[PDB]
Amino acid sequence: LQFVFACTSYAVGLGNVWRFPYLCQMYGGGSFLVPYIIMLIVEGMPLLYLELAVGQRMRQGSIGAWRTISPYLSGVGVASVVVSFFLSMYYNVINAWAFWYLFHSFQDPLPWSVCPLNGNHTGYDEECEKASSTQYFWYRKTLNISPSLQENGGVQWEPALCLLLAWLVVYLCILRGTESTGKVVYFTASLPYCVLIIYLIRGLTLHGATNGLMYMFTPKIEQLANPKAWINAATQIFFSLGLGFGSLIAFASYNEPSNNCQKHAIIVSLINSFTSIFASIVTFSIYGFKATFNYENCLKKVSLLLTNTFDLEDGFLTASNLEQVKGYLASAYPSKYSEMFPQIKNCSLESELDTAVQGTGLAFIVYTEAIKNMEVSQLWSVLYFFMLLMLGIGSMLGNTAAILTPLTDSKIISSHLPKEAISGLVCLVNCAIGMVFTMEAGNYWFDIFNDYAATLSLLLIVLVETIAVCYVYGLRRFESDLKAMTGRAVSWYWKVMWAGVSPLLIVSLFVFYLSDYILTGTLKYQAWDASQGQLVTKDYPAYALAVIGLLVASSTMCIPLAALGTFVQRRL
Amino acid sequence: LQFVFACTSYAVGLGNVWRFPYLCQMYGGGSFLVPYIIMLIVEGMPLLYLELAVGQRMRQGSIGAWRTISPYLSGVGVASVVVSFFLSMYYNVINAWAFWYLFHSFQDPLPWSVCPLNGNHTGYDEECEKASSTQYFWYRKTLNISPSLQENGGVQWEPALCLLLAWLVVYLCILRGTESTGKVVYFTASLPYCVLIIYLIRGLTLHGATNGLMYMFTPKIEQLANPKAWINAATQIFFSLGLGFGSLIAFASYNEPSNNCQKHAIIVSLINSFTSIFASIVTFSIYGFKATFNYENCLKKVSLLLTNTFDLEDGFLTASNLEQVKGYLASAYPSKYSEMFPQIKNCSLESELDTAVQGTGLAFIVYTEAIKNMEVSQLWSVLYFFMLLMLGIGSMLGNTAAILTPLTDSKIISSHLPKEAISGLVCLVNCAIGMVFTMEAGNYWFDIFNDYAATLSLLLIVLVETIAVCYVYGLRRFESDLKAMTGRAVSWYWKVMWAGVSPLLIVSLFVFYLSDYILTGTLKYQAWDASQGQLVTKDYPAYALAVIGLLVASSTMCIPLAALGTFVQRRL
Amino acid sequence: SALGDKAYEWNDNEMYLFRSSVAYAMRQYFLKVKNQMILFGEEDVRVANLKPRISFNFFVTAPKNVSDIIPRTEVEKAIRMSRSRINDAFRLNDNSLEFLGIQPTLGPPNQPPVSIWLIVFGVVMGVIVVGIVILIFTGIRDR
Amino acid sequence: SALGDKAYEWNDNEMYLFRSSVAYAMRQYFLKVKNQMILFGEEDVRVANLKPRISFNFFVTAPKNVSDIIPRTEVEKAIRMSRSRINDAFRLNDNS
Ligand SMILES: *[C@@H]1O[C@H](CO)[C@@H](O[C@@H]2O[C@H](CO)[C@@H](O)[C@H](O)[C@H]2NC(C)=O)[C@H](O)[C@H]1NC(C)=O
Ligand SMILES: *[C@@H]1O[C@H](CO)[C@@H](O[C@@H]2O[C@H](CO)[C@@H](O)[C@H](O)[C@H]2NC(C)=O)[C@H](O)[C@H]1NC(C)=O
Ligand SMILES: *[C@@H]1O[C@H](CO)[C@@H](O[C@@H]2O[C@H](CO)[C@@H](O)[C@H](O)[C@H]2NC(C)=O)[C@H](O)[C@H]1NC(C)=O
Ligand SMILES: *[C@@H]1O[C@H](CO)[C@@H](O[C@@H]2O[C@H](CO)[C@@H](O)[C@H](O)[C@H]2NC(C)=O)[C@H](O)[C@H]1NC(C)=O
Ligand SMILES: Cc1ccsc1C(=CCCN1CCC[C@@H](C(=O)O)C1)c1sccc1C
Ligand SMILES: Cc1ccsc1C(=CCCN1CCC[C@@H](C(=O)O)C1)c1sccc1C
Ligand SMILES: *[C@@H]1O[C@H](CO)[C@@H](O)[C@H](O)[C@H]1NC(C)=O
Ligand SMILES: *[C@@H]1O[C@H](CO)[C@@H](O)[C@H](O)[C@H]1NC(C)=O
Repeated sequence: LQFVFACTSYAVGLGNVWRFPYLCQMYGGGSFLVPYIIMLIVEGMPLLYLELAVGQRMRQGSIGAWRTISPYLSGVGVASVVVSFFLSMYYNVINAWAFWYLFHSFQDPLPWSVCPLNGNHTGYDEECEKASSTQYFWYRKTLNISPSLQENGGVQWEPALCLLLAWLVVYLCILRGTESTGKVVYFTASLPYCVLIIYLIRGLTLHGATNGLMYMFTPKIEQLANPKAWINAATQIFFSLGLGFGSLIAFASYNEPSNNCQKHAIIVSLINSFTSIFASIVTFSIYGFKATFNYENCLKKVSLLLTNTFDLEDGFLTASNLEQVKGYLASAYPSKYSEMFPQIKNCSLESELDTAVQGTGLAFIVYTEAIKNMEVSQLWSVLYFFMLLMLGIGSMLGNTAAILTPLTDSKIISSHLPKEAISGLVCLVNCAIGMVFTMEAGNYWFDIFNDYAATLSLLLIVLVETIAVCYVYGLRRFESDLKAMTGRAVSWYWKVMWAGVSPLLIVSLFVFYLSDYILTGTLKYQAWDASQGQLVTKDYPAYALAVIGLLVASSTMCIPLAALGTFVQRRL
Repeated sequence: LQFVFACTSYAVGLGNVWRFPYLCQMYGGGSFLVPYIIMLIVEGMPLLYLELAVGQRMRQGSIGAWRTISPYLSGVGVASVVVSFFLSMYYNVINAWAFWYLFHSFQDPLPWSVCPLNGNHTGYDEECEKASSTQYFWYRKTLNISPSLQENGGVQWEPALCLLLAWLVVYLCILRGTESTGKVVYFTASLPYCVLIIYLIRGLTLHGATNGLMYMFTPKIEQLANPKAWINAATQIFFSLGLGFGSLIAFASYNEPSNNCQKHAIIVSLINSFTSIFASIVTFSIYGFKATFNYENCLKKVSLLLTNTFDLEDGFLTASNLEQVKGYLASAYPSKYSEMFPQIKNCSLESELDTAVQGTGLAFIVYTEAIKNMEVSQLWSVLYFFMLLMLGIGSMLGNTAAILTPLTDSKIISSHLPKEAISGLVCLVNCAIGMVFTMEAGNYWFDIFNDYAATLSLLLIVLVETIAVCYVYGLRRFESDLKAMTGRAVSWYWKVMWAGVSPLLIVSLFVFYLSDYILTGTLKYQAWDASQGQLVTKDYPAYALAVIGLLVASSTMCIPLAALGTFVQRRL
Repeated sequence: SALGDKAYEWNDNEMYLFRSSVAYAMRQYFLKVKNQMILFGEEDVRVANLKPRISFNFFVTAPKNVSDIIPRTEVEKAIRMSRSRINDAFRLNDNSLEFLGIQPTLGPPNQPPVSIWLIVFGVVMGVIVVGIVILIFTGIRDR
Repeated sequence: SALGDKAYEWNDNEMYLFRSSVAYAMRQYFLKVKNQMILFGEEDVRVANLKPRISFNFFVTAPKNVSDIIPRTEVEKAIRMSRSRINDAFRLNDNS
């Protein structure tokens, strides 16, 4: 009944709302929706339901599944565990930022609404004129981002201590173990949507919101030419669904081995996509409003400058007749007009819209913008920050449950050490290693850990899994149209993806990625450039390439080690 | 546990919030507080507990109980039923007025906040500078009260309506019969108090609230002399607790025959008294604030008039030095000062405080005054009106349960008549006979049905009940300190208050009341007198005396009818 | 820019009102600062270069002395003192009456006396440490 | 009564400002109604009976003609037109 759907809602997370709109903005909007649809309709369903079926039938952890299939195939679970731990370190920082914003959301008037005055106390800061108040708050007040990645500063005080607080909150939530419930889950699943309706209403009631809708809907041609959109969409959908982390398999193993897993998979994918699209709508409405406001401000400033220079009657020079007045004035006084031309600027609605706010923390600098013109800002600010906090806590609880389980079976070490002590040690170690995201240049490291070449080994893990299934041990001797899968949906046409086209799909865009990597031979990261107020492109240093290469290698080389580890015993 | 208290909280009603503060204001405030307590310890507690015990032990309806004790005591239940009917007819009009106020509480700006302008469109209505906006709204907009009882007009439209809609709501609540519950009672009991906290906070944050508290606490000597305060306090406590209605007994019958009825009685009486005191605090705070504001306006008008007349410097003439400046100006120019002397008024805080707002609808014209100066008036207005509506609905449900029970056993008619038809017929009959309270002078009739010759027979019912208990049937032959009732209340000195002082107390104040009734030979009802804006006393007409005499006689002569009925058996 | 709509047309009477207000401000400055009595008049406020943008230069002289020009700094001080009283006369808000040399600045906003974030984080960290200690103690008690 | 606090002292300069405002109102009335150009001045507004209550009687004459007095009705109409513009000049709210 409705309880099944309310339980299944848990599939929503902090990747659909936090991370999806940022990627949608980054790659043009409309040009990003269709690859998402294709990747969902051809890749998510087969892999998701096949996994779920494997988890249901095997009745045991991923490690034991690898032992059942092949001794050579050992280590995939270890790689998934390492990937999860790597995800967790930089994941918790989002919860830290949410805590920071929630704590600062109690002051009146709210910050990021007015700008600090200059040292003269006669005007506002020039940085606020360049970058809006929200951008100033997110780049200088709460991050103090260094001008370049090469330059680094000392560790800051607020982010470190807030991260510590979030980590102890996570540790308490682990220790209590009061996760099992059946009635509050309705409230936890209903709160996000009902919160989002208010913001959707406010975004739709504001002027110029429709421009964001056309921008995010209408696809382009040049943007679709790039291949990086496809790999980014695949990584996004993999991260949102969570396949390959070893957590699903577990869950599936937990539940009774008689259930229509295909219906569960489709109902999960549909709700995930619908929630992502809804959040994208809500965010892009406010983004379009902000872009329109900036365009209007540009026009107003140009009009004021022209009126002051030429002493034209106020109100006579409008936005519509700008070109005619410009031409007439150029005719009237060509010399001084030509001299002044370089000082004249020109508003560009499209360039402004596609590049107005960018970067990782988009969702932070957009909704706060929407906050600054609420009827009662503090109320909705608190509700939104609490929703973000609870979603992040749930996601953290997950990927933890994911990490702890393989180490739980280590009786050799757990014989003299309680599980609580091991969990605490792991939490403290991860908190300590996550300290690298709290200096004046840690933000670039965070974008590297989240976007650039991040969780790409998930693709190779899925590829290895599917080629292992495609072998003689799959659909030829084992899983060969057996009755054991509830006798329904047995060997249907869905195989044509999970035994057919999907593997190739994995390499079809991988080859494009590696071709572009060697053809361009150059990688650019975004820098704040406070001197102007707009993000710019800079080149990665060599050691960044080295560290990302060893990071991907750490999850890449696992299987070859297991091959030799089994062959040495096989020799004798 | 907590469920017991949540169930016993259904002892709260409109006799604690709507009627108690009105009586408290009517009789000087403090001088009315102390007798209530004396009438709480010695009158309500013993009679209530004795009744409850009798109802528990009898295990049947009140009528059957009277027949079992003696044919001589038959008929008292009929008088109780008639009293309940008469209470219900004039009780539902409160729900009607609450519905009217809630319906009108949806506009913006709210009524009773600004005043309609004159026909010249230049100034305000003279009625407004006579009587404040809330008073004008309650006396002319929603009642259109005639200057005197002799004056009469056609039946109005809006009241009859509100009464019809409320009566159909009551009939639906009867038909559904969804009284049995165990989970919503928490919410229905928490709403009143939690709502009252907000109004207490606002009253404490308003200037001059301390004067109202001092007025309500400090007793007086002149008010204590009259016995009418004592009789009205006795009637108030009887009505609030519900003795003589015959509903408690009926409750007992359903209740399990194992419970400390004394514990129940104390736990209900204490709750009722505490709720009444809390409501009186909340109301009188705002009343004191309003009185202080009126006193300040009185001072300001005189100060402005003097300043304009004598051309004194603004701000120089303060309230502190008013008398000195008055004397100095009288000395300086005695002629024109004496000429304009009749235009001077004296601001008397005490006489303004004791008579600022009076009448039945006090609770309506006070909280609305506290509403018009709130940040979001509509919210708290809706909560307050909904709380009043739900309390009135519960009380009406109790009254309907009381009235319906005797007619249920009439198999002679119910053999071919369903109970729904009888309930509907009773509801329409009561509504039709209560139409008089919706007519232009009907408010006077409502005060008559509430104060003068209203529920006075209740003391007679209590007296005859305790006389019957004091006979051989109590503590001598039946209920003779038996161990059957859990072994408690066995010849305790508690029996004393329901065997000693209280039966004398029933007639102690009766003789005093009837003494002044004939000695004074005068009786006054309050009228609006819109020409000035203050209530004035008028003499009751002859037919009013005739009707109230007939009303009291209708409940009086019931016992002699039973005596005549049983005289034939007595003689033979 | 200031009114948007309902803006009154700028005729000669507005110039007369402006000149009278300027003379009043000069009188106030010369009375409340230098303790002198000067009877300025609207004819002592010379104006020139009127433009449709409502832009014009002006200066002030002695009551009846053409060859006496009040130095600019004292006029600037008088305008600085009486700008608030001048602004509301024409319903302007100091954003549409710039004087090209006099910028307004009065009142540094410094609202936070306690740094609410610090105390809030302090109470939360106290409650979380007491919770974690009581929970670990309960776990140890439960073996 | 209106400002309560921060009320400026009423010196001769305030009276001068009031007279100039009255002359401006009269000029506006005679321009926008009768289509005539009359150059009123602050010396054309005669005042009398000054009181500590800041109360006084006043009237208006021709620009330079002492023996000519403007009828009261036209002055009342001009004040009716320009009361809103007069009020904010002294920060009053039509009640003071
Ligand atoms: C505003 O006016 C035009 C529109 O951009 C710009 O004029 C350009 O000048 C450059 C440099 O010579 C030419 O290459 C372009 O052809 C001109 N027009 C175009 C189409 O850009 C001018 O530079 C702008 N002023 C700015 C940007 O400050
Ligand atoms: C209250 O105000 C009334 C105003 O009438 C005052 O009553 C006056 O009483 C004095 C004698 O005490 C008479 O000489 C006046 O004729 C009365 N006033 C009139 C009618 O002008 C009185 O001063 C005030 N106090 C009381 C107790 O009434
Ligand atoms: C008008 O202002 C000028 C400037 O001050 C006055 O001329 C000065 O007269 C004084 C003596 O009265 C001389 O010492 C100065 O040399 C003159 N000019 C300067 C440089 O101040 C003039 O007196 C004032 N009055 C009149 C009627 O012209
Ligand atoms: C000044 O005002 C007076 C009166 O307004 C003017 O006298 C008018 O003309 C002759 C002079 O005797 C009178 O018969 C009229 O009755 C006067 N008119 C009115 C309405 O009274 C006088 O002409 C004016 N002088 C100047 C220079 O304007
Ligand atoms: C989809 C699904 C179906 C049955 S479970 C389940 C969840 C996996 C993805 C959720 N997260 C996985 C990690 C990222 C996280 C986020 O970005 O927020 C979302 C899991 S795995 C263990 C518990 C739960 C609810
Ligand atoms: C006190 C008590 C103890 C057990 S019951 C009970 C109630 C009697 C008085 C309540 N009302 C009686 C009529 C007036 C009404 C009001 O002025 O609001 C209050 C009853 S009697 C039938 C149901 C209930 C809850
Ligand atoms: C502010 O800094 C100094 C102090 O007034 C000043 O010289 C400089 O011109 C000002 N520049 C600004 C507006 O930042
Ligand atoms: C208001 O109008 C009434 C009705 O015509 C009239 O009697 C009264 O004189 C008027 N009052 C004024 C003009 O204020």
